[PDB]
Amino acid sequence: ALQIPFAMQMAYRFNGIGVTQNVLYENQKLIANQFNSAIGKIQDSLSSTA
Amino acid sequence: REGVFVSNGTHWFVTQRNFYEPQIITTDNTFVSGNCDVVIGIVNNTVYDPLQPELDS
Ligand SMILES: *[C@@H]1O[C@H](CO)[C@@H](O)[C@H](O)[C@H]1NC(C)=O
Ligand SMILES: *[C@@H]1O[C@H](CO)[C@@H](O)[C@H](O)[C@H]1NC(C)=O
Ligand SMILES: *[C@@H]1O[C@H](CO)[C@@H](O)[C@H](O)[C@H]1NC(C)=O
Repeated sequence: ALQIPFAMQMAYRFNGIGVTQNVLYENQKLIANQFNSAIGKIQDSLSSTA
Repeated sequence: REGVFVSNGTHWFVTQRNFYEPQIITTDNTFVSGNCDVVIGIVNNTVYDPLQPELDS
């Protein structure tokens, strides 16, 4: 396991789908808020229904 | 462009991601996007421009 900062790991994972690294770093707060919100939807979905 | 930025503690370099081969940071090794203020954790450094020695002629 080689440590790497999580924002830089996500910039590699963006660069792997053909979206340039600067698109993450310029939008990092928005990308983090969309992710944090999307796990909130998973928790609420599993909490809501069997 | 194709690497990651790295420092040995005194100097800044760009390396390929899977093997430590450090290189000088240049306008060929890197691409611009926008002003400094948008990015969390950006650092000040020189970026070398390979045309400047030619303009020094
Ligand atoms: C960092 O790299 C430069 C260039 O090779 C070298 O002059 C400097 O001494 C290095 N610093 C350390 C802490 O090794
Ligand atoms: C790295 O972590 C420290 C400790 O939490 C923090 O002060 C610093 O702002 C972080 N670096 C960046 C790039 O924000
Ligand atoms: C980077 O350089 C600018 C302009 O000289 C300065 O305002 C800023 O505080 C510097 N940033 C750091 C982290 O030293």
